[PDB]
Amino acid sequence: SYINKPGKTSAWRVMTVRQQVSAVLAYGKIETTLKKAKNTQKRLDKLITLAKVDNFNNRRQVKKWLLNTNLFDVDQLMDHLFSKVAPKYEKTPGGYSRVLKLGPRRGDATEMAILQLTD
Amino acid sequence: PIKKIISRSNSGIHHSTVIDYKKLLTTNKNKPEKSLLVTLKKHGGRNNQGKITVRHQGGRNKRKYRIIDFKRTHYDNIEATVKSIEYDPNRSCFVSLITYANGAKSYIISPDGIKVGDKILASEHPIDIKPGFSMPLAFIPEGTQVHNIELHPKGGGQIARSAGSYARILGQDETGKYVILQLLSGETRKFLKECRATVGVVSNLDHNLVVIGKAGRNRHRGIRPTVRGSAMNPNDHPHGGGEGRSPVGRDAPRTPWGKRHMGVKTRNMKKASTNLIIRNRKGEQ
Amino acid sequence: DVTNVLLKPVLTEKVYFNQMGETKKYVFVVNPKASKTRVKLAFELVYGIKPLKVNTLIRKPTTIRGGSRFPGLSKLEKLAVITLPKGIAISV
Amino acid sequence: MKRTYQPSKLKRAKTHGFLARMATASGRKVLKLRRKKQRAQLTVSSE
RNA sequence: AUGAGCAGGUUGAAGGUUGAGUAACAUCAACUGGAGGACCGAACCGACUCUCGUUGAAACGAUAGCGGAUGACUUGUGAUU
RNA sequence: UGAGUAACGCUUGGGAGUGAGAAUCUCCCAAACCGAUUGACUAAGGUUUCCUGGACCAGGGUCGUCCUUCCAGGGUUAGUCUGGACCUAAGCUGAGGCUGAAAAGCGUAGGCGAUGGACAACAGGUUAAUAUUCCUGUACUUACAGUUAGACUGAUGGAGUGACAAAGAAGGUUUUCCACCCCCAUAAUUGGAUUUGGGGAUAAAUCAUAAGGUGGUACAAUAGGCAAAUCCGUUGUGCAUAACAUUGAGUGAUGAUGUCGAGUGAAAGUAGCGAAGGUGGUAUUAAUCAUGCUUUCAAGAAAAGCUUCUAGGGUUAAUCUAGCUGUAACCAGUACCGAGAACGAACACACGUAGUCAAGGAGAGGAUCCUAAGGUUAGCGAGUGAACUAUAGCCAAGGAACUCUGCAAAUUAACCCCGUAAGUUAGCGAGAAGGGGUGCUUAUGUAAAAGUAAGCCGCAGUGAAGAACGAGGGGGGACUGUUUAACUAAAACACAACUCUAUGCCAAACCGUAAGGUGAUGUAUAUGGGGUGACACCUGCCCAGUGCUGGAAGGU
Ligand SMILES: [Mg+2]
Ligand SMILES: [Mg+2]
Ligand SMILES: [Mg+2]
Ligand SMILES: [Mg+2]
Ligand SMILES: [Mg+2]
Ligand SMILES: [Mg+2]
Ligand SMILES: [Mg+2]
Ligand SMILES: [Mg+2]
Ligand SMILES: [Mg+2]
Repeated sequence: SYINKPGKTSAWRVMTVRQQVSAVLAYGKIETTLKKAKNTQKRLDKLITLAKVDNFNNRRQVKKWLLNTNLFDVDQLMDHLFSKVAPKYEKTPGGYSRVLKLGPRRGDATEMAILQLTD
Repeated sequence: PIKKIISRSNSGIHHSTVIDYKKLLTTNKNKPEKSLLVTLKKHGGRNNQGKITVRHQGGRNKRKYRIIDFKRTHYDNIEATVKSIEYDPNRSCFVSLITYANGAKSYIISPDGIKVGDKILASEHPIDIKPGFSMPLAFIPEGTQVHNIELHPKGGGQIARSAGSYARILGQDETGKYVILQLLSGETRKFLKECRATVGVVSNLDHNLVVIGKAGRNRHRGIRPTVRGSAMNPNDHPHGGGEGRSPVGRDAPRTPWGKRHMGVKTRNMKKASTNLIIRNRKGEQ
Repeated sequence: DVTNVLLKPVLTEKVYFNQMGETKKYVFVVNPKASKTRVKLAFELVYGIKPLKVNTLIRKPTTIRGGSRFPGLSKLEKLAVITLPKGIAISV
Repeated sequence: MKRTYQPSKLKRAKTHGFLARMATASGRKVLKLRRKKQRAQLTVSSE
């Protein structure tokens, strides 16, 4: 066959990662597919760990990932992160998030999973 | 005269020519008089039934016919004057605008030689012989180039009115009517002595040597493509068929229809005009 | 002047919206062949107010009842709105 | 591609219309036959 | 029959004015002038090649290339054989 | 049965809500394509598909609370817009008439027939759905009477105008654009900023003003313009070098104490509020003046309408002109789609369909890459990342050995500067071949810029995208073109040019039974036919046979 959708290009994967990390920091919970959740978790953890020092280099490095959401805009989301989310976790070595499996979806029988983060 | 067209368009080479249209004519800028123009509807080789009867005829430009006084009969013994020598597209010759002294305009055929401000006349009695005049053939002396002739009296100028054409007088017959005319192309007819005529050959003598150079130029002039019979299939032409450049198999060449063609006599000799003939371009009667 | 050219009035939300203004544009449905001259003369001789301006439109027929085993065709009607001077208003 | 039925209602009416068919002998004959077979859509003048 | 359309950019003809030259022509140089079934190339038209599809998206096409592109051009509307 | 197999026909992530049920519906926020378009306006078509509320048998390649589906209710508003009531082209019809066994065919006067001509309206607002139509404000037109003043009107007919090609170029005036300036919000925690972001307009019509364009102008005779003529035409005379006639984009003033306006913003960014609403340059751009001009040859619509002309009439006043008051302005269309879902394709199909508006950066540009105004989620998903297939990318050394052939694929690629052969119809060949430079900063550059010198970085500097691979010999055809829609685009067909033949005008050839018509409103320097096929040089021999033309006594 010939004409075909662009599909899951690497840019699509990375941009989905960015959108989901923005969404999880903004609200604190995500209800997504499991096999996107296990892939979002890595970037989530790396950001929160990179964000405990608060120098301007860390602000630049985190600006490379976040996107604005309905709750917070990006320059509001950065402050919201570095003020309350990042320091809360400052003493935990790893393990900043959990992915728990929901029930299968009616549309596709995909394995819905919830991504969240608590102490 | 003729003038070349140096093209320098690098798609083939065509040594095209065109009549100069500048040293021959007056005010080449085209402003014909409005009173004497009627549009021509281009039938395009077609018919009132709409079928094709004359092949490869169509696609000419839009023209505007100039009403030409071939009859020269409503204005007699009355002087005129040539005003301009315009290029009327329909015929190969050059038409001239004359204005009769009462103030009445007309388009005629320009005998080769007359110029702006000349005087021309039309009558029924013996008059001078200068080019452009008109009078019955019995009065024109033998030997003068005569054009715009006509067959029946008071019938207007049918015969010998093309670019550079003429006809000579050759005395009279034995009857006392029927002045003889040596037409162009070797024939010799007997015209009635009541027929009018106009002296002087027709202008634009060099239309024979103008060379259409590109197929287009010819397409715009009204002649569409003509296809040889040997290209045809055996259907819709007698010369069709044959597996590759076969020749004209039938004993003589044939027309697109089934008629025998080459050099076969065709004139309807049971006609009134056969006894007004001395010779037929080759021999007697 | 048979006044058979005033078939019916139509009462819609649009008519009320336009009517509560100052010009007081009433509306009627008229004979499909009738014309604005006949309409305004009929209005003159049915109520008593010489009308200012008359407008006519026609609603071309369409398919009605859609798919119901016996599909049908709608009704061709000419709606004429009738305008009135500023300080006047009448009822049907 | 450009298919074989490009519609233009003036052409259709003038060609298969009722005043088209009621002007030649053959058209009168075809209207005779269609009244005989009792077509509800006698010509193309009616939708 | 009647209307519409051809982004953009080049080459710079014939002719003409001037100067030399000519016994006078012819010829040459500059300037003007702006032709051509001209040039390169989009819309537009056409359909040369591969690959794919060939119970297809499609009863003849797609991506990528491809020839013409002020002319024997292209096109709409109406009439006609 | 094949089989619950191939297919499901170009695209995402989430929050909140609804609901019994959600990937699929509503809202929000992003994200990803489009942007000479998937945007905006309409013609053609289609025929209610439009708007609101409701439903989820069937249709939707899945689902569905939802659909361009179904059900109930609703919407289309014109003196000026598209068309009739005006005009005609091709052409169609066609009284009498012509021809034809019959039907029918041809055709005159008349009549129809737009894709064209002529005809008067602009701006803004409003509703869920209409809008030059409704509303607000300001206008114009064509008729009708009645009235005031002036004037003799002057057509069913004559004349002028209407009324016209293609290409090219250069000017005028506003604009685009550039600069300045008034106004508005903005003043910033990530190191640094003393800015950053946006907007800057107002119409037809009336009055005056109009650079410039066109084309002599007055007077006198008149035999023509089916009669008539003071009009046109024709012929004389003077002024001439600008008068006169006619046309004219734009300018200013009214229109406008109005509407609109960046933004602000209550009960939805809606209602209402609503500041500036400008100066100069312009060696660039489009649009109008322009139905202008110039040139060339393939010689470039008709009629109605407008102005005029007399006839005809009118005076014991008709008719027209200018103004005032009043009256009327008819008939159909007007929604919506205008296509990767309403049209033509059997469909919610990768295809096709006339015209118009067409932003910004670099750029010659409507190319090319990214974005704006605005607009869409390509109506099956979620995974895994095996063979295998398509599509892209890449491949050391070698570089055509595979192969039917270098088919395909690859290299060059824009701009600027050098230089460019053989051959020839002396036009070309030629973008020939072959080479070099390209980025940023400073100073110089001219009026902007290209350029110039110095300096600096990188592996590389039209750093990405979009831009010719070339040389040499041969065959065919001269070339540009056309062709077998949907397997052949070629060496075939055409063509310019050549020759031969027929044809003397009621031409010959042709369609038709004939009428009629083309040829041709043509006339041998013209038209039909056969054959070859630019240009140069050549076109030898045979007239027994076939064919063609002529023959004059004979034979049948
Ligand atoms: Mg199987
Ligand atoms: Mg399988
Ligand atoms: Mg499958
Ligand atoms: Mg399409
Ligand atoms: Mg289109
Ligand atoms: Mg652009
Ligand atoms: Mg583009
Ligand atoms: Mg040949
Ligand atoms: Mg040959």
